[PDB]
Amino acid sequence: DVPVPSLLRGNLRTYQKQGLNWLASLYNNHTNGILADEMGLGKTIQTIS
Amino acid sequence: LLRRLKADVEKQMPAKYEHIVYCKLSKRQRFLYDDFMSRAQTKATLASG
Ligand SMILES: Nc1ncnc2c1ncn2[C@@H]1O[C@H](COP(=O)(O)OP(=O)(O)O)[C@@H](O)[C@H]1O
Ligand code: BEF
Repeated sequence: DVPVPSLLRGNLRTYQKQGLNWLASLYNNHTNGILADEMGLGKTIQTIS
Repeated sequence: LLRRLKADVEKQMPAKYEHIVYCKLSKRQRFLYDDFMSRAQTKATLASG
């Protein structure tokens, strides 16, 4: 996980940053999967990121 | 798959209690309930249909 934050302006927590970490293996490897995270943990912030 | 729960982000999340409140059925609801039970038995309850 080596994200370039620019235009991230909002702030994200550690486990959501790990959400982008595990999301980096999807598009880079051309793999598609289901992301199911506990409700209230901000999956939408991960998608926007 | 990707799955995380609140246990990792826990200890900053407040408590969650599930209460059970019992409310006795009213008078006209007791009459109407038994009435629909008997009238349902006139239809054979339609349990196995
Ligand atoms: N970095 C953050 N700081 C504070 N609150 C956040 C952060 N990220 C997400 N949230 C909160 O988490 C909620 C996420 O809701 P949403 O992603 O729409 O549905 P769900 O998280 O249930 O899948 C938002 O209402 C937001 O207020
Ligand atoms: F999972 Be959250 F409630 F959109």
